[PDB]
Amino acid sequence: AGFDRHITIFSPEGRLYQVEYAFKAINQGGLTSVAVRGKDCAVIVTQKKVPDKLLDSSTVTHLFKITENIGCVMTGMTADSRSQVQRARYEAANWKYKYGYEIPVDMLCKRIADISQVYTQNAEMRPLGCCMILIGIDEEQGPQVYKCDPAGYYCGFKATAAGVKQTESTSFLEKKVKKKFDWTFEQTVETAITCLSTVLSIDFKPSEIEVGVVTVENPKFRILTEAEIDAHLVALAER
Amino acid sequence: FRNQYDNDVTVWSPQGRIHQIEYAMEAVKQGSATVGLKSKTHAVLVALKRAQSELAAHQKKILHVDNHIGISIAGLTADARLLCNFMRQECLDSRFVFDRPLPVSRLVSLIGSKTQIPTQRYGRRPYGVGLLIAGYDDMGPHIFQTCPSANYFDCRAMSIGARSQSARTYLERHMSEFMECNLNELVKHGLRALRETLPAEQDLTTKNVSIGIVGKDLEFTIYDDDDVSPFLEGLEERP
Amino acid sequence: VRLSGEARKQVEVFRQNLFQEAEEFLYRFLPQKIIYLNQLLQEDSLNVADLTSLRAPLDIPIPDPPHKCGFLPGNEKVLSLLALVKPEVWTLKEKCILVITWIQHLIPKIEDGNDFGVAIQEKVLERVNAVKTKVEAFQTTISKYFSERGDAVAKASKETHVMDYRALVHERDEAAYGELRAMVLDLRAFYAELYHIISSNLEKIVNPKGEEKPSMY
Amino acid sequence: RRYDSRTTIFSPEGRLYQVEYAMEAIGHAGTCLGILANDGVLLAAERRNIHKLLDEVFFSEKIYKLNEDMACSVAGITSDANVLTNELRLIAQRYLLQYQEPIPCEQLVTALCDIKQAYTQFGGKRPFGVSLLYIGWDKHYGFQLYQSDPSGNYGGWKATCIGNNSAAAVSMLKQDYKEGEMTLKSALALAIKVLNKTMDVSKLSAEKVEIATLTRENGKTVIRVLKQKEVEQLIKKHEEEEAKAEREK
Amino acid sequence: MFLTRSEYDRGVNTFSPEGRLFQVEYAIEAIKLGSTAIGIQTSEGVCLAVEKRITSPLMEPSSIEKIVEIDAHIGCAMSGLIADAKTLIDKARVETQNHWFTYNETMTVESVTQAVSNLALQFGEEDADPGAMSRPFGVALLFGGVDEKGPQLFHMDPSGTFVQCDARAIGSASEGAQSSLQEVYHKSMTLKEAIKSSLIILKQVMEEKLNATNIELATVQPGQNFHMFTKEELEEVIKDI
Amino acid sequence: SYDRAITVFSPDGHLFQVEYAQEAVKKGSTAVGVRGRDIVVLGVEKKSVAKLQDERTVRKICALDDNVCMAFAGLTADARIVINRARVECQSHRLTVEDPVTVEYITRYIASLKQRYTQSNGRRPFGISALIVGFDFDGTPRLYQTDPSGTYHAWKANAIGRGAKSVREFLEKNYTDEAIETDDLTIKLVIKALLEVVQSGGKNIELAVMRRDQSLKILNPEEIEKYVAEIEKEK
Amino acid sequence: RGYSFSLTTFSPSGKLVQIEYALAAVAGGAPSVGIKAANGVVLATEKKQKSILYDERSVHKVEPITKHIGLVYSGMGPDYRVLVHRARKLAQQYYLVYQEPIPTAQLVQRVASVMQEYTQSGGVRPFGVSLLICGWNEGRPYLFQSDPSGAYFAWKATAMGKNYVNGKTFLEKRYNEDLELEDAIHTAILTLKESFEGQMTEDNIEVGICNEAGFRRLTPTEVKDYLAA
Amino acid sequence: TGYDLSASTFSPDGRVFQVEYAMKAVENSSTAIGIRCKDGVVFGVEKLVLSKLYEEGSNKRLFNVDRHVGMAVAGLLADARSLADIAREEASNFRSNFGYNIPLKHLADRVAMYVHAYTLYSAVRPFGCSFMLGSYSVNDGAQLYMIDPSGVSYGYWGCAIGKARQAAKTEIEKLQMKEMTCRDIVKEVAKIIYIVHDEVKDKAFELELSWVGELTNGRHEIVPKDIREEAEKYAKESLK
Repeated sequence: AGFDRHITIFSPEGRLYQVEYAFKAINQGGLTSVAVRGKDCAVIVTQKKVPDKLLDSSTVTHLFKITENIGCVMTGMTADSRSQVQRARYEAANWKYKYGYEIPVDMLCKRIADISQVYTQNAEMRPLGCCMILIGIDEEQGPQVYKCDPAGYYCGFKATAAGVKQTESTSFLEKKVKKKFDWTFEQTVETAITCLSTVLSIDFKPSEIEVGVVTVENPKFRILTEAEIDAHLVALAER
Repeated sequence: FRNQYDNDVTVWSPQGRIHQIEYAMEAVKQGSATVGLKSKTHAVLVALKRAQSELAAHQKKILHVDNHIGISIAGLTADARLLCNFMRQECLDSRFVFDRPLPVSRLVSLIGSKTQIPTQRYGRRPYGVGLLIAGYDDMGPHIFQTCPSANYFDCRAMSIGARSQSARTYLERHMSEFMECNLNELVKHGLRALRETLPAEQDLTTKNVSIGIVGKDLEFTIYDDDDVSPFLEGLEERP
Repeated sequence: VRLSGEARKQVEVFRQNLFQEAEEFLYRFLPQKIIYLNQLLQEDSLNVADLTSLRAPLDIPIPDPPHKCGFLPGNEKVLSLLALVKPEVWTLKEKCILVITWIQHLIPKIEDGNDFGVAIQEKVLERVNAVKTKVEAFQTTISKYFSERGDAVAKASKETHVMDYRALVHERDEAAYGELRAMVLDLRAFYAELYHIISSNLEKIVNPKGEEKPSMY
Repeated sequence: RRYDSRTTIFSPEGRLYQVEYAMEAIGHAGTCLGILANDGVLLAAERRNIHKLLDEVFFSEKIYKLNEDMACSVAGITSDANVLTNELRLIAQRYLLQYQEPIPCEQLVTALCDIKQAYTQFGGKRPFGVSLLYIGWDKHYGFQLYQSDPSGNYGGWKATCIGNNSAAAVSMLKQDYKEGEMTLKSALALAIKVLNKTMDVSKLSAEKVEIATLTRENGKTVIRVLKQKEVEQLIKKHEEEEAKAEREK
Repeated sequence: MFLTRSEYDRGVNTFSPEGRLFQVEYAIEAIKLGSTAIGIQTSEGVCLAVEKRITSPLMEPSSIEKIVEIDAHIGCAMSGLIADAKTLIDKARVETQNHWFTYNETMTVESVTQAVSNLALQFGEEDADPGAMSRPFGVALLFGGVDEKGPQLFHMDPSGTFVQCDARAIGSASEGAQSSLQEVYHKSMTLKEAIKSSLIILKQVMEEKLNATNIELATVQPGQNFHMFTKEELEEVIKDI
Repeated sequence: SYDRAITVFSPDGHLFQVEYAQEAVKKGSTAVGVRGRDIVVLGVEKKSVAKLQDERTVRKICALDDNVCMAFAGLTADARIVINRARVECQSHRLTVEDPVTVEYITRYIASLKQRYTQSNGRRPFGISALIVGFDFDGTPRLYQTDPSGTYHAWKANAIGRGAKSVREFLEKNYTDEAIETDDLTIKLVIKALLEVVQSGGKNIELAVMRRDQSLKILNPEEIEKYVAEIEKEK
Repeated sequence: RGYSFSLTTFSPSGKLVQIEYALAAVAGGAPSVGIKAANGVVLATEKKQKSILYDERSVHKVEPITKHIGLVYSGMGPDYRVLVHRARKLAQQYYLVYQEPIPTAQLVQRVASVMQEYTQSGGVRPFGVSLLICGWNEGRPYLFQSDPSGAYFAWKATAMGKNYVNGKTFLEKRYNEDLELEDAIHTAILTLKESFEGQMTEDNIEVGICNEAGFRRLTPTEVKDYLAA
Repeated sequence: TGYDLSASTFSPDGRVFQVEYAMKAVENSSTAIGIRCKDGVVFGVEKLVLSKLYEEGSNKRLFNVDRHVGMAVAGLLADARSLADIAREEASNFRSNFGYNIPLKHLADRVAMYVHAYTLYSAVRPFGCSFMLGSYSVNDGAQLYMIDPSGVSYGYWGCAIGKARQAAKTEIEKLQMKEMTCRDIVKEVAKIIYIVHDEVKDKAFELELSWVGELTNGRHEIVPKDIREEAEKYAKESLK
């Protein structure tokens, strides 16, 4: 063949197989992340797996804060994830400097995604093998959830997942939105945790998951403590 | 087959070995042998020169970088000349700026950085030359070797070039006495050491030997064909 | 290597004889043979339409359900056509050998580049070796015909009750006639293909490396 | 093995095969034609795009005006054609800015051909897969027709065709063209004849061709595109003449 | 049993296994295509000679310039690519004149040879300048000049390595011409003897019979400047042989 | 193997792409040059009119300056570029040193340009060889030749392009001090040499002369017809 | 062979085959339809979503370059956005220079020049997207197509994407120049109705129109009203 | 399969194999370990003595990248020295601009991003070094970080790199570093290195140790030789 092995060249069917391989690179990590939106809150959950006891559990995280009121969860290569996180923080601060107001979540996602496009069009560099999911509150639009992928697609979502169990998780979430009644903050967090736990079969403990939330009442992105996570987990088991 | 993974420096091998760097390290073996050894008060460089023909003069194997530093080369004369120019300019810059002789350790660190840059990037080849750097500074006499790989060592004594293992074993078995030697004893030891490398038919001569001495009171001086006769006369014979 | 004047003379004599014979062959002998084989296949004998004309009597006494076989001749038609064909196939093999040797002597000193001319020489050599193998196949099958037919008639005489051997003898004759007409067609085609390829690529064949360069060296 | 790549390697026997492969491309293109006459010069082209749902919004799909005093028709890749025409217009206007006179036709052709040669010689860029005809009037040499190729080589022609069936067009023009005797009307009739011969369509639609003429009237060049009624009249006249020639036999 | 894979010879900046860097070696093979040149160093001076290898009679003999003048004190003889030879000769000339400008003195033959050698080294492309030929210089030079140390003959090769040589031969018949040099040469020989011996060796190696047209000869002596033997002087010596 | 890049040397040290460009020169139309005592004549064959083409656009012989002219055999576009570059260099040299260019200077410049294109990959050699003619300040006739490799050589007389071998053999036979004695004899010599390799005599040769202190003159077709008639009659 | 992989290499028979492959990439893109009515021009495309989870308001396949120009695409989504940003920037540069809204023909020329600019360099790939650029200028409608090749054409009506040939045949059967846009939007949704392989709804399609007023994306309620027929 | 030739490439199954091949580089290296305790961080390296000729205190794998931080490396020593120069430049720039000693987490992030730059581009290979960084500041506390060739960075209570990583990691795991103090941790580091050293394959080693902590007033420094000798004697005694 040879139509793979370079991002620039098109297949005879015009598919650009290299970026599709970058999509597989996300699943190679073996972790899953889920994001679900609510009427007044947006949450991100992801597996936290510590391979060795010696590792400091505090340092390992896939949840990062792009700015005070935006948070992200990265899935894929850890290094590419950290690099994209840094680029996102730079883009947000530069937006604030130039335009005088906090970057919208959609525009941040668009900037990061079009950067991913310049990666998937120029020859020498490779697409970053990571996926981003951004959550924030916009005053006009309420909560928001968005996802960047290695291709440059940046579509917004009511709820999403990324990682190895993405298809199972989106099947689960699709059923839940179809039986739409609402999602308050507690139900939002419960839906996220139930989705992740059901698709993985994990039956989590508080250490195994890390959750981050935004709410219209408290717009700042915060990563909940193990105690708060256990509080939500116990509520799930009780009912 | 594994002809692949050998084409360029920028390709890692499936067992974590950059084969072009090793192929460059083979280059030092091609050149005529060199030996360097030090005492508490002196550092010595001695070399075996080669000639294209009887009519041709023997090549220059010892080069003076500064009063306090000089080098001897094994491997490509081109890379040797280039690196010697770089070292000379660095020492001149140190004397101009700080009005002090450059530390020999710092100079070999600079050589290591400059040599390392080719290995990692596509383009320029690794410097396929091995140098023995000998100098006196305030800390004391010093001898270093630099490989075509940018790694460098500090040595009590060392020999580089073709058939240098014989000189290395002679030096190792005789090393203890070197530290307290006179300069005449030390140069004689080094001459015997390089005599080990020669073919059995060949013997040391005024022509094919060059000696380089530096010390507390002695600036780097290369004793040429006529001037090596005082040092050579002491040596007895082949065993 | 040191060469005597006599040695140089002998080698130059072989070389000049080969070159002039190749020129004469391709320019004169090939057209003549092309038309000769063309008219030969146009001949009525090669264009026999009813194959039962070709089949010849085998006087094997059919066994009555409950004495000896007379001399069983070879098929006159097939053996006459073979007498015509055999000179042509052997002649073609000889001429292909000559062409091979001519091109090989024209192959120049081995060299790193400007090897496109020698590549052309190698390609035409590939073609001439191919036709050489083909004519060798013709040469072996002509003998296979006689051996097979003799075995067949011996079997038919030995086992009179089997009529399939008699049908086989007739079939061998018919297949032989078909093979022979295809053979003369192929011989003419090989002569023509040799002419075409050699004439088309003669410049690079005779002078592969080409005219002398300006000599930047 | 392969000496046809990178457009910078002379193959053995010294041939640049990338430019030859590019010259192969123009043959696929819609036929374009140019004829030189005593009173004027014309460009005629076959609008290869004959899709039903296409709009003739532009001045012309194939014919471009480069300057007040000249025009061009293009056969080859349309994108490279657009680039080359933009470069041509800039070159002409640069000459007008510098010397305050109209660009000579040969000079403009030579400049663009220098660009096209340059793209052949340097490694990264491909040769321009375009061949285009230039028509213009200049004070030095009057009416002129020029042809160019991907190689960057140009020549002056009394009449020539580029594109599909260019060999048939040139064969027809060779017999028909009368040196020193053409007028714009006769050249238009010849253009219709050779286009009808080359084009596969039995009847030239008069929407499947675009004809433009360059003439000097009142000391100023005019480049005009014959309108659909005019070319309809031309094909009607040619059909009548050819039928009458048929009727006599 | 033949192993001909090479697969590393192509492309400079590739160390082959055993670290041999074969492009430079092939460039060193390239000078054997060139016409044979010969140099002998003596106390009375250094002489340079070369076979012109005239292709056709119509070509002007003077135009072939395989021995040239870097300056009055130094001359060069070259074998290999004429074009990159011209480049290196230009570098030598400009460096000599730069030295005169800056220090009001004449360069030594060793310093001039080092100057051109530095340019030859740049095939490695360590410098970022675009205007340096990627290929090694396919030429070998013989630098002969009288300096503060007296007559000196330096040899330069495509690698950029350089050495003094009492007598050297470059070009096609350098193998065998060097053996003849080794047997004939003795340090005491005068320039007349050196001229005669070098012309003997050139006559031996040259395919065509030696004539004033097909050789170029030069000498630089301590008192004199670089001098080329004219047609008449060449006639006298080739008659004397 | 070793013929795909200009930079790479071959085993035995042959650079083959430049050889291929020198081969490309052989494809081109023939050109011939001869040095008369007071004339330099430059003759070039003409491929064909094609009967719908204007001859003025195609001219192999060109004047770099008042005192120098060239003819080429090889890629026509490359020849045009090289001619323009040499012309601007001629005027620039006059600008710089207030003197007219010497023939050896301009052939050196053209050779240096061709050499510059050979040395570096990413650029292909100019597929041309040229015959440069001029009169120097002393008034001596000069003829030089250049090739894609970048070497230049003076020639008493030479040819380039297709049939160069045959015509130069003829010229090696014919050329002598006697032939150069007359300007008409020089013109007739070059015409006979081109007649050695050309389909037809008058139609297919374009010829030009430079005199001691006159500009280039392309001989009229009638003059060429008269000269070939004189040549034809003598036989 | 080697012609397949390189973008600056003419294949034998003179084909730049990587560009043909980019056009094949366009053909795989979702259906898009453009019909130029007398008083307007309608751009329509399917916005079929993988799941209900997708929020339709987040992204649009039909985008305005200017007040009076808008465009739609079939092909690669990221490439579409690169060039839509570049098109908006080019139009604003035109407005700065000339203080007039850019003509549709000029804008399509400029974006096609950009697309051609990308094809020449080997280090880059062609844009794997084609566009239908519609506009209303000088009291006239316009519709244009710009391909990955860098070429542009003017269509009365056309279709891109999956089943573009069949859609074009359906259009040429159904197309009348006298159509008003009220009818033309119906014809466009029918042209897409040929090729959905699903039950079209207000969400599953995105459609926009241009007229003397300017370009606009008619809302989900509007397209529901038009779909009701 | 041409997927493994370059780092720009992806495998069809989503793996960048050049980076993994570079990760295999460090395993060739002799082991090095760093342990973090309450007082500070201790580093140790098993520096194999290739020849008697080589001077002691040469081929140092423990570098000081700033006064308050030290670096221990495994993998290619050339790449490691270059990475140390990069880290020193980053620390100096941080001091010059922001006016105080660089936080270790930030320094690890910056050098990790510099490393991660190389995995992306085709022109340049990934680094062949994996290195540990450690510092103590009264504000931040004891911090130990490890950077792989990929540019992944994490904080480790205990860490090992090189050939004997796994065995060293289990030995470190059975230690309870959090409660312990540095002057004991040096002894246990010596014990672990002596355990993991293979006498048959590796002829001899010279233990190279360093620490940073409150006992230094927050300066990374080489161990005093008396403490080195005490720890080495303890390690030899425990080895049995």
